[PDB]
Order: sequence, then structure tokens, then C-alpha cells
Amino acid sequence: GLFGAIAGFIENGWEGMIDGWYGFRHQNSEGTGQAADLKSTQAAIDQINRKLNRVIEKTNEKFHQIEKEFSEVEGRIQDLEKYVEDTKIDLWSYNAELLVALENQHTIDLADSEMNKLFEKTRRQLRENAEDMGNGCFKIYHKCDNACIESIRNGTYDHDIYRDEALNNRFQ
Amino acid sequence: GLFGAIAGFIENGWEGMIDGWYGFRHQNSEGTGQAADLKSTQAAIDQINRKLNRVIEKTNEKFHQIEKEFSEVEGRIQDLEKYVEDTKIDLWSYNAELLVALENQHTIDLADSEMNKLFEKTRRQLRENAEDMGNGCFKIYHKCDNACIESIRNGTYDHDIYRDEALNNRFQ
Amino acid sequence: GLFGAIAGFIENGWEGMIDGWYGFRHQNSEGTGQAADLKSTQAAIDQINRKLNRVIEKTNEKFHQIEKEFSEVEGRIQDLEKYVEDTKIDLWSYNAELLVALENQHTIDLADSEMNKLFEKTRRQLRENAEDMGNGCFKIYHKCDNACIESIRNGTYDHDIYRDEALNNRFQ
Amino acid sequence: STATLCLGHHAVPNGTIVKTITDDQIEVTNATELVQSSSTGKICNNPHRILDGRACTLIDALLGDPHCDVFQNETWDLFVERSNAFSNCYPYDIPDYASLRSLVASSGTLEFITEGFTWTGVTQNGGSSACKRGPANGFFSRLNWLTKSESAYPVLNVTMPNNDNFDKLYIWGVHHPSTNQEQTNLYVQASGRVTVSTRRSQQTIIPNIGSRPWVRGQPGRISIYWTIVKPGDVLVINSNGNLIAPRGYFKMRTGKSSIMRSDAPIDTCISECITPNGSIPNDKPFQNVNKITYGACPKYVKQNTLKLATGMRNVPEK
Amino acid sequence: STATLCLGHHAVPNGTIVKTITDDQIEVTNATELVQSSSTGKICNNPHRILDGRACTLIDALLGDPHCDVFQNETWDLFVERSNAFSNCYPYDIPDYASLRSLVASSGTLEFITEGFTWTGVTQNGGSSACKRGPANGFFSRLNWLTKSESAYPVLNVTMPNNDNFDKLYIWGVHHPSTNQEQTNLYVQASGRVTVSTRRSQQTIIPNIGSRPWVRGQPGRISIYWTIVKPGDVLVINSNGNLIAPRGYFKMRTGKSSIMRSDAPIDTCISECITPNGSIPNDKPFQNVNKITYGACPKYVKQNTLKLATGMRNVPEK
Amino acid sequence: STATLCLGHHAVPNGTIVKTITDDQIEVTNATELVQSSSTGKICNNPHRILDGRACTLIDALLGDPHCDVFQNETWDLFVERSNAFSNCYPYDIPDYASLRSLVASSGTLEFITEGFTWTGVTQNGGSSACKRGPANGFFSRLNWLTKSESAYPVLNVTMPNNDNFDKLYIWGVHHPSTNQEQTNLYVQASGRVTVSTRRSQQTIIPNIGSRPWVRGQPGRISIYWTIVKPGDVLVINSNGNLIAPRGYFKMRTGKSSIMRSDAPIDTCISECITPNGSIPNDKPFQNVNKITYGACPKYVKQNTLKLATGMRNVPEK
Ligand SMILES: CC(=O)N[C@@H]1[C@@H](O)[C@H](O)[C@@H](CO)O[C@@H]1O
Ligand SMILES: CC(=O)N[C@@H]1[C@@H](O)[C@H](O)[C@@H](CO)O[C@@H]1O
Ligand SMILES: CC(=O)N[C@@H]1[C@@H](O)[C@H](O)[C@@H](CO)O[C@@H]1O
Ligand SMILES: CC(=O)N[C@@H]1[C@@H](O)[C@H](O)[C@@H](CO)O[C@@H]1O
Ligand SMILES: CC(=O)N[C@@H]1[C@@H](O)[C@H](O)[C@@H](CO)O[C@@H]1O
Ligand SMILES: CC(=O)N[C@@H]1[C@@H](O)[C@H](O)[C@@H](CO)O[C@@H]1O
Ligand SMILES: CC(=O)N[C@@H]1[C@@H](O)[C@H](O)[C@@H](CO)O[C@@H]1O
Ligand SMILES: CC(=O)N[C@@H]1[C@@H](O)[C@H](O)[C@@H](CO)O[C@@H]1O
Ligand SMILES: CC(=O)N[C@@H]1[C@@H](O)[C@H](O)[C@@H](CO)O[C@@H]1O
Ligand SMILES: CC(=O)N[C@@H]1[C@@H](O)[C@H](O)[C@@H](CO)O[C@@H]1O
Ligand SMILES: CC(=O)N[C@@H]1[C@@H](O)[C@H](O)[C@@H](CO)O[C@@H]1O
Ligand SMILES: CC(=O)N[C@@H]1[C@@H](O)[C@H](O)[C@@H](CO)O[C@@H]1O
Ligand SMILES: CC(=O)N[C@@H]1[C@@H](O)[C@H](O)[C@@H](CO)O[C@H]1O
Ligand SMILES: CC(=O)N[C@@H]1[C@@H](O)[C@H](O)[C@@H](CO)O[C@H]1O
Ligand SMILES: CC(=O)N[C@@H]1[C@@H](O)[C@H](O)[C@@H](CO)O[C@H]1O
Ligand SMILES: CC(=O)N[C@@H]1[C@@H](O)[C@H](O)[C@@H](CO)O[C@H]1O
Ligand SMILES: CC(=O)N[C@@H]1[C@@H](O)[C@H](O)[C@@H](CO)O[C@H]1O
Ligand SMILES: CC(=O)N[C@@H]1[C@@H](O)[C@H](O)[C@@H](CO)O[C@H]1O
Ligand SMILES: CC(=O)N[C@@H]1[C@@H](O)[C@H](O)[C@@H](CO)O[C@H]1O
Ligand SMILES: OC[C@H]1O[C@@H](O)[C@@H](O)[C@@H](O)[C@@H]1O
Ligand SMILES: OC[C@H]1O[C@@H](O)[C@@H](O)[C@@H](O)[C@@H]1O
Ligand SMILES: OC[C@H]1O[C@H](O)[C@@H](O)[C@@H](O)[C@@H]1O
Repeated sequence: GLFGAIAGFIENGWEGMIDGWYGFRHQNSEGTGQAADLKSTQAAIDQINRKLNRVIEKTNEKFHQIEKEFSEVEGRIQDLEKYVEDTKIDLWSYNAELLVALENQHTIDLADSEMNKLFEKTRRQLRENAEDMGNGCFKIYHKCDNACIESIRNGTYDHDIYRDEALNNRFQ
Repeated sequence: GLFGAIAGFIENGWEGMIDGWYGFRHQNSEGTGQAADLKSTQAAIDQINRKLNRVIEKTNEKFHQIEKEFSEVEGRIQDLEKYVEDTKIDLWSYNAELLVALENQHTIDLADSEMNKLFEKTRRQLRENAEDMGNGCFKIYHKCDNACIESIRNGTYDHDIYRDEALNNRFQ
Repeated sequence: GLFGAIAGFIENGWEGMIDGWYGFRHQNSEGTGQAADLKSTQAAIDQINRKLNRVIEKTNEKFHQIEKEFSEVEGRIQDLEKYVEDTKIDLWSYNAELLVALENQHTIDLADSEMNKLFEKTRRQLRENAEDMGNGCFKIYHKCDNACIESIRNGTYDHDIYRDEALNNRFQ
Repeated sequence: STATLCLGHHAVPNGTIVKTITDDQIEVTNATELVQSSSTGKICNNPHRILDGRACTLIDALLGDPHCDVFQNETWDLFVERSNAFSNCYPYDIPDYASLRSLVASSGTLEFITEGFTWTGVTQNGGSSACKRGPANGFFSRLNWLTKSESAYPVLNVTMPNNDNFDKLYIWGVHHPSTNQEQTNLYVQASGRVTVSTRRSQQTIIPNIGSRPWVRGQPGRISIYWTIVKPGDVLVINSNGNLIAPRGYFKMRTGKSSIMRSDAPIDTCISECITPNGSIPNDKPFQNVNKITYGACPKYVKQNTLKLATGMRNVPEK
Repeated sequence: STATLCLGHHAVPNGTIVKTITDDQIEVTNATELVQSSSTGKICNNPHRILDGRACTLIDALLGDPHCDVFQNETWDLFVERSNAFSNCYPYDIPDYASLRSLVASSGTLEFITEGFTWTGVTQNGGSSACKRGPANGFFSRLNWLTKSESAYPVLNVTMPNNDNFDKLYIWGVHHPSTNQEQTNLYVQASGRVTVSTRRSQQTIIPNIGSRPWVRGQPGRISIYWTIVKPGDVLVINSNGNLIAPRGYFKMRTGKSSIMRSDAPIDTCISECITPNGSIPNDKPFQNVNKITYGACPKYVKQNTLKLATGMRNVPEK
Repeated sequence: STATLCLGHHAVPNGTIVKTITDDQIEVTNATELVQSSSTGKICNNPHRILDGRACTLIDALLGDPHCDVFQNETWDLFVERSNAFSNCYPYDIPDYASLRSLVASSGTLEFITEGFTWTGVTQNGGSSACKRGPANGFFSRLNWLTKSESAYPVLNVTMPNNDNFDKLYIWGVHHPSTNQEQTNLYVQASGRVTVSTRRSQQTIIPNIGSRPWVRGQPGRISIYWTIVKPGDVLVINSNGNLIAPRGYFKMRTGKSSIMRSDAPIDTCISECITPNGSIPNDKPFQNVNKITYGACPKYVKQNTLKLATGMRNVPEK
């Protein structure tokens, strides 16, 4: 992934996460916890479903066409008929091969991006109250009980209420 | 957008800007202002323009071909003349459809990238004098009048000059 | 480039780095050095190699086909044999053109992406001890000798050990 | 004192493998399939009107081989010719058989309209032991075998105008005796001639006498041709020997009717996309069952499997 | 005390919806059409040399139908046949009409080089009331209708060498009598024959007598054939009846000439692309006008519109 | 006290120009060429069994024209005709020449099994000056010219079953005399006839007299036809004149065999792909040598060069 979050600065995945594609895992005075980020997850699923639909709900009809198997040897005309159908097939087998290639490459980068987006969204929220430990984890330099963690996950974290307690720890 | 700037951490665009794509908006001692970033705007425009030319100035010549309409039923031979033509059009109509899709999907990301390059270009400039509020706005921690602001926008901002004044407001 | 590192905030490249695509240059007390990052350079290589392979390891056998050059005028049937071969050729030429254009853009962006991962990899190591000078350089705010510089290059560096010194020099 | 918040993503136990612009093998958490590879095995009976040719080929039903009488005027969206069909009538031969099979197939109807031709001076409804209709000797139902009458065979000459608004497909033919004796005996003239024309076209065929391999005991052969008359035009048949006259016309129509060669059984269900191997699901972009298709079918391609990653990259977990 | 700097991008009142890989609908600040879907309704007179057949078919012209002599030796980049054209000379029929029309159209010229006749023993310049030439009975300008002379039709045999440096295109034909009385009465022989060969090919045609529907009062017809003699080869015409001889030959060139069936009016303008709909702009990559096209044009495609985004994502403001 | 660590990419002097979606011209550090645009001037004798037709056309080699009797029973993965091959036997015509050449080239063999055809009442192995097998008269090694015997030409009629499990290719043809005197003189009947049939097919031809340009002194010609007889079917030849009978059949096979028109010398090397221009390497997706190719080859593309970038953008230092 061009963003290097998934399978990058973020070592592993969590087979423990059942309710989402991305989520938080904390450890504070109250112990540990886990929870999926509904806004992030849905963001990528919606994008991938749309992409998928662009590719599935579409087929066109063709009724009368040209023969494709023959019983007797004919020659010139039959040669052409077979070359045309073959040409068609080779070309189409080509787009099919590329499509998936392209689609999938973009699909993994998209998923990587949306992970990275969730990190930035979180780093920006904590402002001067934590530090990026480089492994997808933030070190919140201030007491942050279950409630405080929650406020961060639903994006209502008030960095001001703690800036002093943290500024201290961080720079002492 | 893979970079989560446009339609991302930056709430929305500015209908008020009519002279460019990306730009700044400040609120200093002297009131409030707004000015479009030429450099960044031009970068965007230039790239998508080329992209465009690669698709418009090109069409090939074809003269004597095969009949594509018929007034009377013939059979084998004709069936082939339609099937060939029909398969050609379906293939081309497929190329067009997928071209815009890829292209656009890219034009959208290219622009979201270019924006992010600007945000990053500035953040860096301000060094330890400001702080990313998380909305695409930086809170500059020192008196910054129109001359001060202007400097940022054209990148001649001397971060030292205000570092102390800034550091103090930040960590007090 | 999508991550604007190469030909971006990194003014330009080094022609003197003949041991990798990516690397470091430093200037500490003991002088000036230059090492390359193998982990990085390799990763990009492996990626551009596989991309290549996909594109070159493939050809299709086509024995008896249709004729394509004619020594005499015939009409209807020959016009068709031509249109078929001419249409075929035009579709692939389009496939060939679009292929490299797409492949290349993604190649260039992938290198830029890599460059940046190494920079963001580096940034997270240095923590509160250095600052992003904006030209792709990190100003390590403490005394970092060749033993120290190396610890960083392949991620053994321990921010704690030099934190106090750095913070002192940073916020003064 | 301090806490720790860690962002992460899921990972499944057994991912799926997919190819990318830089990997013909990498692993994501889920993929869907873009290539339909299996068939129910049978051809579903009705989004389309399917007509089973049973033992008859579209031609033999068209001409009217005795055991294809059940198909008189049948219509269809897709005619299914079985590999085990067979002919049980007079030995024939159709120049450009393929084009005739194709234009009837696309017409999708065998609506035969009997007209009142006027054959004066010749015997009608000739028959053969090779086209037994019941215990007696029959012939093709839509054809009329004309032979000499009272020691003579007139310079037959008849006219049939097209005062309708639609096109008429006339199917006549000519007889190739096996010897000169058979020629003079049935037609008197030692040399036949058949010329069927319009203001638009003409095709004059001359019989060719000689011994061909016995087929149901018959050495001779009937050669079959066809003619399309447009509204405002008239048909004119002129022959002084060897004419296997028409009995009327088949009304031509345009639609999406066609024909297919398959031995798959026909069943009761609803399937838009039919193939020689049976109907298949048109919910995928590419199929690999067969390049032969009728209806809203998935574009056929060589590969048998193509995975569209519908999930992020799966990175195990320790 | 402090200040606040914000970075942003623009937006617009009314944006433009666009399709990407993850949306079939997504607004951007702007885009540009790639499907030329409109035509003026007229064909520009050039840069392509256009020739309006008016009421003449490129075949009728070639043959020399009276009201089509006006085209004698014309040239063209793109011949344009009209739906109202007609034929009013003797009734004819050309096997593989499509092919002839084609090879001529691509030659883009009617350059006729009259040559030395040698019809010794026959009456020339036959004419018909079904092909009036003024008050008189005419015939195709380039064809010579040969009949008997003094109770006898010779075993005609002429030679015509190809000493030039270009391929010659000869077009002759053979007449089909309506009755035997007519046959004998016109060529004396009861059974005619026409053979036109070269060291490279050889096509022998045999007349066929019979009655066909009247056409401008005539029951007979002329089957028309052509031959291309190569430099260094020679033409030979051997016939003892029913021959419709050639007067010379057409010069065959190779270029970018072609033919199109359109009723579009030919106006005075400049358009690179021509379609049965009139000319069209070629500044776009794709067109939905007509799949039939002449000149430098965009690729026909099924879609009537495809917007190519040329700006970022437009995001309103509540 | 500070330290300074800077990251950087590499860069090079001479980069490569590449096109991308947003740049028809940009400079990276490295790329490879995808359009194979060169040849070696020659055809590798391997792995494909090549057969130099030299001065013989596959046809002539098939018929048995004297100077090609070397090719008898030859096989070939790729037969190669040369621009200088000539025919040195009796003047012949083959309606649908293309298709014979193609179906033979594709069978890729000339095994010819002789059969015991019995021609009672006629003279055989006739010869001509135009076909000098050695200084004396002759004919196509695979054909039997049949002429009268003791003032008479029987109504020829022979049967030849195909009791094998493979198809048989019988090629015969009919003689078109230069004049009546030559007709009557060779076969007695003033009008000939050839009928070659099976239970499935039937083609009858009627000789046609007239004079034609001299070729090796012969004004007359031989038209050539073919007939395939399926397993279990039977061949029947019926003719009272002008028949150029069969001597046996050619074994038909199905393979990757084909033919190519070229003048490239044939050398000794290995090249999966072959073009008229000679051999070309199959490691590049594309090639600009000849649309015409044989074997594992790179799609032919109008473009003469496409560069696959394989290194980062090249941003030099000044
Ligand atoms: C929308 C939402 O979930 N807001 C909750 C808020 O109600 C709660 O008081 C706080 C403490 O747990 O966490 C979140 O901010
Ligand atoms: C409405 C109209 O006049 N358009 C016709 C369309 O009906 C027809 O199917 C097509 C034939 O190719 O020609 C035109 O596009
Ligand atoms: C070229 C340019 O735009 N530089 C100006 C500089 O001249 C000016 O003194 C300063 C104060 O507004 O703003 C910018 O730095
Ligand atoms: C989009 C698709 O077809 N893939 C399936 C999806 O249907 C299903 O809901 C999901 C369960 O989590 O597994 C896969 O993603
Ligand atoms: C295949 C073929 O036509 N052979 C027939 C044979 O069946 C028949 O008994 C005989 C009649 O006299 O004539 C021929 O030999
Ligand atoms: C240019 C050319 O091919 N010559 C002929 C000319 O001989 C003849 O008089 C005229 C017929 O009207 O047509 C052409 O001009
Ligand atoms: C000479 C003769 O009696 N033939 C008639 C002819 O007049 C007419 O054109 C045709 C249609 O009625 O029928 C017969 O062919
Ligand atoms: C762009 C436009 O007006 N479409 C017309 C179509 O309706 C018409 O039937 C056809 C006739 O050939 O010409 C054009 O395709
Ligand atoms: C050998 C190789 O793969 N290196 C290529 C070289 O072939 C190519 O000509 C050049 C520019 O296209 O870029 C690289 O130097
Ligand atoms: C011309 C020649 O050498 N004849 C042989 C023939 O004896 C043999 O039976 C046959 C087997 O396929 O091959 C060749 O045709
Ligand atoms: C081209 C051609 O066939 N010419 C021949 C000539 O060779 C021969 O001498 C003569 C016989 O008397 O007939 C024709 O003139
Ligand atoms: C690839 C090359 O050498 N060019 C020639 C081309 O000029 C010529 O017209 C053709 C004839 O077969 O052969 C090759 O394609
Ligand atoms: C893990 C590793 O090999 N990194 C080396 C470390 O072992 C070494 O002790 C130190 C002194 O040069 O430099 C680091 O870069
Ligand atoms: C309406 C029509 O043309 N169809 C005919 C009908 O006239 C005739 O009465 C019927 C008897 O089976 O056979 C159909 O082929
Ligand atoms: C009247 C006319 O236009 N045709 C003449 C014709 O009389 C002359 O014999 C011929 C020879 O090429 O050339 C044309 O000039
Ligand atoms: C025998 C005869 O009279 N016919 C000749 C013939 O030899 C020759 O092929 C032709 C070519 O000029 O001329 C014919 O008239
Ligand atoms: C079908 C047709 O063409 N009929 C014509 C007719 O005009 C005329 O009444 C009759 C008298 O001979 O001649 C016929 O050829
Ligand atoms: C009205 C408008 O703003 N649309 C412009 C258009 O004028 C310009 O020519 C075109 C070329 O890309 O793209 C858009 O930016
Ligand atoms: C009248 C005659 O002799 N015809 C015979 C015929 O019995 C047989 O169908 C054929 C096949 O052997 O051979 C023919 O010669
Ligand atoms: O069935 C083949 C057929 O061939 C002949 O031999 C005849 O005698 C017939 O009696 C016989 O039925
Ligand atoms: O070559 C031309 C040809 O001319 C003829 O008149 C005879 O003399 C032939 O023998 C000769 O071959
Ligand atoms: O079209 C009618 C036509 O019918 C017959 O041919 C004759 O009676 C003609 O005189 C008349 O013109």
C-alpha cells in the first residue's frame, strides 16, 4: 500500500476485530479494551461495494451471431469466421485480466489509505497530548480512563482539558 | 480521495475563491483575508491539462471500409459483416467507458494530493510556531500581521524570528 | 508524483549514490557521511520487478490464420478480411499505449511513495529529539555520532537515551 | 499516569489470493468471482421461446420431411438442433445451406402460406419410396413434384405477385435425374431448365444427369434454392422440365430469433443466458463455459478464474 | 496575539456529475464531453472531393445509363448515392453486385478508354426502348449490343493486349432471351456462349432463355461480368451468340476513394469527418452519430455521453 | 551539538523519456522496450519443421507439376512459398484457389495414397507438350487425363468407398477444349459432363469450349475441383466426357501447420516465432515487424516503440 499503514508501520492485523475493518485498542488505569471505528470501516466498504457494482450489474445481450464450430473443412470463409471470434476472445480475455489487476491494486491501496486516514484523524485530535510511537499506537501522556478513551473514538476529545497535565509529563 | 484532504479533514471548499483552486484564508490582528495559491493551482491545472491533451488531439483516418447497413437478407457472409462490426464497437465502447473511469478516479486523487502537498508545504514552514488544529487550519502561536501572513504564502517566512514568542505561548 | 517527495520536497537526487535508490547523508561532530537504505531500495525494486514480469512473460501462439496481403483485387470478401485485421491491430495498439501510460504513472508514484515511507519511518524513530527542516532533512537536536547515526539507519536508535538533551536544546 | 491508544485493522484466518499490477499472487481478506465457470447443465425453458428440433434440423422442418411435420409453422426464439437428427426423405442438396439455415433461423417462424399456383399440363404431387409418408410414397410437404402428363411437359410458366406488405421467402428446387432414360421418361425433354425470377433478381438452374450414391435407394438428387419477393414485386417461374415447384411462401420476420446446436435437456425455470452446455447465471462479467451464447450473457474469456479483491490486504496476526 | 491560517480549495455553484471507479455518479467542479453526438445535417464539400450521384448509382454511372452519362469519367474521394436514385435503361443483373460496386468505389474514378473493336460479322450498337436515348432506343454508353448480320452470327473471337503499365478493368455481359424464337432470331444459334479469358483467369457464361417479369416492357435481362487484365497479359473474347461486348476499359487506381449512401445535403464548408448524417467535428475521441464513417473521425461508441473530469471534487458548503 | 540527517533518492545523467497518463514526455531513470521492432533477416529451421517450396507453389506441389515431384509426400509445420516459384505444366484454373491452398496448408501434409480406379473403355495417362515430364509429354503426376478408346467415350461411372477411419481428399478437374473439333476429337461427345458425388455432396460441372490465350501453347484449360469424402461415405465419379480423373487421395490431418509467402533464407537456429521478414524474439509483448506471423508471437502494433519505465523519476542536480 502506497501509504504504508497496513502491512507497514502497523505490524499485524487483529483477527480479534469482528465488528469492523479498523478500530481502537487501549490500555489505561482501567485495563484494556477494543472497538471498531464504524465511520472508517463503512467508508471503505461503501467504496469497494460501489467499485464492485460498477463491474457486476452489467451485461449485454446478443442473439443471432455467427457459427463457431464447424463439421466440415471449408477454407477461406471458415478461416475468417474463426479468426474473428478468436480475435474477439483474446482481446476480451485481455481486458478481464487487466481490470482485476488494476481494480485489485487500487483496492489494496484504498484500504491502506483509509487506515492511514484514521490515524491522522486521531493524531490531529490528541494535538499536544500524546506522541506517535511509530507502530500505530499513541502514547497519551495523561490519565485517560475508559470515558476519556471513548471521547477520542467518537471524536469529542477535548485536548484543552488535558494539555497541561500532558505538557508536563511530555516535557519533564 | 486517497489523501483525505478534499472532502476530508478539510470540511468543504470555498465558493468565495474564484481566482484559483487552492489558497489560504487567515484571521490575524488586522482582521481576515483570503488569497489563492498560484503555484499549487498551476501545478494541478497543468497536469490535468496534459492528461486532457493525451486524449483529445488524437484520431486516426479510415476510408474505404465495409458496408454496415443492408437492404436485403443474404446470410452467412452478411452475418459476419455485422458480427465483426458489432464486436468492434462493443470493444471500443468498453475502452472509452473504462478510460474515463480510470482517468477521472485519478484526476480526483491527483487534485486531493496536490492540496495535501500544499498543507504539508506550509506545516513544515511554520515549524514549531504553529499547530495543526485538524481542520486544515494552523493556529499560529504568535502575532502575525498581513505582512507576516503574506510571507508564509510566498514561503519566505523566517521561523526563527518568532520561535521564542511562539514557543512560550505554546508551552505556558 | 502523488506523495511529492521525489522531485518534491526533496529538491533533487544524488548521482553519487550508486549503492541504492534510497539512503542517508549526515553531518555530525565526526564529519559527514552517506549510507544507503537497502530495506527500502530493495522493496521498490522487488515491486517494479514483479510489475515488469507480469507484462513480459506472456505471448500467445497463433499458427494458421487468415491471409493479410493480396496480389489481386477481389472486393467484398477481401475488404472484410482487411477490416478484421486492421480493427484487430488498432485495438491492441490502444491496449499497448494505455498499458505503459498506466503502468508508468503507477511506477513513478510507487517510487515517490517508497521514498516517503522511509522518511516517515525515520521521523517516528527520532521522536521529540529532531525536527523536519523541510528539505527532507532531520535536525537532530542532540549530539549524534557515527554510532548514533547508524543506530538510526537500521532502526535500533533509542529516543529515551537522548531525549533530555534534545528537549533542552529544542525549547531554549 | 499515561494511557495507550492503538489503531489497527482486522485480519482473517484464511484469506483469498488475488493478482495485482505488481503481484500475480498476494493475499486479501475476501474476493468475489468474475468468471462463471459452471452450468446447470440444462437449458431453461422460458425467458425465451425454445423449440426442440428433436430429430429434425431447421431445414428438414422447413422443407417438410415427413417426421418434421410436427414442426409445421412452429415459431421460436432459439431453435435447438440435436446431433442425432436425421433425414428420412428424398436425397437433397442445398448450395449455401448455411445461409439458408441462417436466414430461416433469424426469421424465427415457419409460417407457411399456401398459394394457388397453376400447373397446367403436368402431373402434380409426385412422390418417392424414399420419403414414405405413412405406407405410401410421399415427398416434402412444402414442395410439389411436377412430372409429365399425357405424354407431354409444357413450357410451364407461372406468376405469383406479392400484394402483401411483408416479404415472402419462396423455396423451390430442381431435379437431377440419374440417367437420360429417367429424364425423358419423367419430363420428355432430354434436357431440363428452371428459371425463377423477379424484377429484382433471377437464378436459372439447369439439371445435370448422372448416377450418385444410393441414398434410401435414390440415385438422383433434388437441388434446393430460394427466392425473396418484396412487396410490389411478383414471382415468375418458367420451366419446361425438372421443376420441384413451390406450394406457397414462408412469411419473413425480424426479431432476435436464432438457432443453436446442443444436446442439453430442456427444463422448466427462468434463465436469460443459454449456452450449448446449458443455461448459466448472467450475474458475472466473464464466463468460461462456452463461446456460444443466446441472450443476456457474460462476455466469454479464456481464463477460468479471476478474483476481485473485495477486502483489504490480510496481514495474519503474529 | 495569535492568528489562524487555513488552507482550502474552491467549489462552484453548479458542478458536473462524473463517473469513476468507485462511483457511477460523483460531482466534480468541471468536465468536458468526449462523445460528438450532434451533426450539422450537411456534408462539407471538402477537403474531400465529393460527388453527388443525384439519381445515379455508381453502377448505373459506370455502365452508362442514359441519364447517368453526365458522370462519364468523373472522379471522387467519396461518391454519395441517394435513396431516390433509379435505373431506366435495359433490365440488368450483376452477380456479386456488392463486389463490383466496391472495387470501383475504391478506385475512385470512371476513366474510360475506348479501344479498337473487331466485331467482324455482326450488327453492332443494339438498342432498346426500355433504355431510350433521346427519342431513339439506346443502351448503356459503355456497352455494345451485338446481333446477327446477314442471317448469321459468327464465332466471334477478339484479342486485346494489355501493353500499358496499369491494370485494366473490363466489364462485359451476356443477354438472356425471353424466348427461343428471340434467341435464334437474334443470334441465329439456338444456344449462345460467352467466354472472356486471360492467361490468368477464365470465365465462361451460358445464356438462359425463359420469361421474366417485364421491366420497362422487357422480359429479357443482361447478366453483367467484369475482368481485370494485368500488365503484360491480354484479353480474349470468344463467343458465338448473346455477347454484350465492351467498348474499352476503365483505369484502375488505388487511393482513399470510397462510397456512402446518404441523403444529407452537400453544403459548402470544411469538415474532415463525413457520415450518412452530414459532416461532424473530429475534436472529440468518440462519436454517437453513425457507425458508418468516412475520413478522419472519432470511434463510434454506444454511449451518447462520457464526461471527462477536468477539475477536483466540488464540495458545496451545507 | 545538533546533528543533520537528510534522506535522498538517487539520480542519473542520462535518463529515459517515458509517457504516462499526465505526461506524453517525462524523464525516469530506467525502462525497457516492449515493442520488438527488429528481425534477423532469416527463418530458423527449428523448432518448426520448415519446407522451402523453392520454385513450387503448394498447389503445384499438390497437383504434381513435373518440377515439383520432389515434394511428393512432404510434410511441413510451415510451408514457405517464394516469389519466384512458377508453374511449368498444363494451363489450369481453380475456382476458390484460396480455399484449397488454405485447407491443404492447414492439413500440413501431402501423403497420397493411390487407389485402384477402373476406367473401362477409355485411354489413360494422356500427356501434353505444355507439361514436359522430361523431354517427352506428360501431365500432373496426381491426375489421370482420360481420352477416347477405339472411337468411343463410355458413360464413365466408378465407385470408390472410404472404409478407413479418416477423411480423404480427392482432387480432380475438368477439361475445357479450345474448339468443337478438339472436343469431339478427344471425347467423341459434342458436349461433356463431370459429376463427382457422395451421400453428402454433389458437384457437377459442364465443360465449356472456346479459345483462350496460349500458355505453353495450349488455348484450352483445366478447371480444378476437390471433394472430401467422410468415413463410411463413398465416392462416385460419373462422366461421359472431359473428365481429368483422380488417382488416389491425400490423407487429411489436423494440426498447427500453415503456409507463408516469403523470400527470407532459411537458416539453422531456434525461434518460436516466424514472420515473413524472418525470425523475431518472443520476449516482448509487442512487435512491429509484420502483422503476418507464425508461432508464439508478440501482438503486432502500429506503434514502433513503447518504453516501460522501470525506475523512479530522474530528477538530476542542475
Ligand atoms: C456521540 C457520542 O458518542 N458522544 C459521547 C458522549 O455522549 C459521552 O458523554 C462521552 C463520554 O463517554 O463520549 C462521547 O463523547
Ligand atoms: C429513431 C431513429 O430514427 N433512429 C434510428 C434507429 O431507430 C435505428 O435502430 C438505427 C438503425 O441502425 O438507425 C437510427 O439510429
Ligand atoms: C515576492 C514576495 O511575495 N515576497 C513578499 C515580500 O516582498 C514582502 O516584504 C512580504 C511582506 O508581506 O511578503 C512576501 O514575503
Ligand atoms: C461484496 C461481496 O460479495 N463479498 C462478500 C460480501 O458479500 C459479504 O457481505 C462479506 C461478509 O463480511 O464477505 C465478502 O466481503
Ligand atoms: C452406392 C451405390 O450407389 N451403389 C449401388 C448399389 O447400392 C445398387 O445395388 C446398384 C443398383 O443396380 O447400383 C449401385 O451399385
Ligand atoms: C480522362 C479519360 O479517361 N478520358 C476519357 C475521354 O477519352 C472521353 O472522351 C471522356 C468520355 O466522355 O471520358 C474521359 O475523359
Ligand atoms: C409469352 C408468354 O406467354 N409468357 C407469359 C408472359 O406474357 C408474362 O410475362 C408472364 C406473367 O404473366 O407469364 C408468361 O410468362
Ligand atoms: C445522430 C442521429 O441523428 N442519428 C441518426 C439515426 O437516428 C438515423 O436513423 C441514422 C440513419 O442511418 O442516422 C443517424 O445515425
Ligand atoms: C537494459 C535495460 O533494461 N536498461 C534500460 C535500457 O535498455 C534502455 O534503453 C533505457 C532507456 O529506455 O533505460 C534503461 O537503461
Ligand atoms: C509417392 C510415395 O512414395 N508413395 C507413398 C505410399 O507408398 C505410401 O503408402 C503412403 C503412406 O501414407 O505414403 C506415400 O504416399
Ligand atoms: C494470345 C493468344 O492466345 N494468341 C494466339 C497465338 O499465340 C496463336 O499463334 C494463334 C493460333 O493461330 O491464336 C492466337 O492468336
Ligand atoms: C518489418 C519490415 O522489415 N518491414 C517490411 C515492410 O516494409 C513490408 O511492406 C512487408 C512485406 O511483407 O514486410 C515487412 O513488414
Ligand atoms: C541492529 C544493528 O545491526 N544496528 C547497529 C547496531 O548493531 C550497532 O551496535 C550500532 C553501532 O554501530 O549501529 C546500529 O546501526
Ligand atoms: C394462418 C397460416 O398461414 N397458417 C396455416 C393455416 O392457414 C392452415 O389452415 C393451417 C392448417 O394446419 O396450417 C398453417 O400452416
Ligand atoms: C464524343 C466524346 O467525348 N468522345 C470522344 C470519341 O469520339 C473519341 O473517339 C475518343 C477516343 O479516346 O475520345 C473522345 O474524345
Ligand atoms: C483457332 C481460332 O480461329 N481461334 C483463334 C485462337 O487461335 C487464338 O487463341 C485467338 C487469339 O487471337 O484468336 C482466335 O481467333
Ligand atoms: C407479369 C408480367 O410482366 N406480365 C406482362 C403483362 O404486362 C402483359 O399483360 C403480358 C402480355 O404478353 O406480358 C407479360 O409479360
Ligand atoms: C466553462 C469552464 O470553466 N470549463 C472549462 C473550459 O472553458 C475549458 O476550455 C476546458 C478545457 O479543459 O475545461 C474547463 O476548465
Ligand atoms: C445406370 C448405372 O449403371 N448406374 C450405376 C449405379 O447402379 C450405381 O448407383 C453406381 C455406383 O456403383 O454406379 C453406376 O454406374
Ligand atoms: O440396401 C442396399 C441395396 O443395394 C443393392 O444391392 C440392392 O440389391 C438392394 O436390394 C439393397 O437393399
Ligand atoms: O510465341 C507466340 C506463338 O506465335 C504463334 O503464332 C506460333 O508461332 C506459336 O508457335 C508461337 O509460340
Ligand atoms: O403494365 C401493363 C402492360 O401490360 C402488358 O404488358 C401490355 O398490355 C402493355 O401494353 C402494358 O403496358
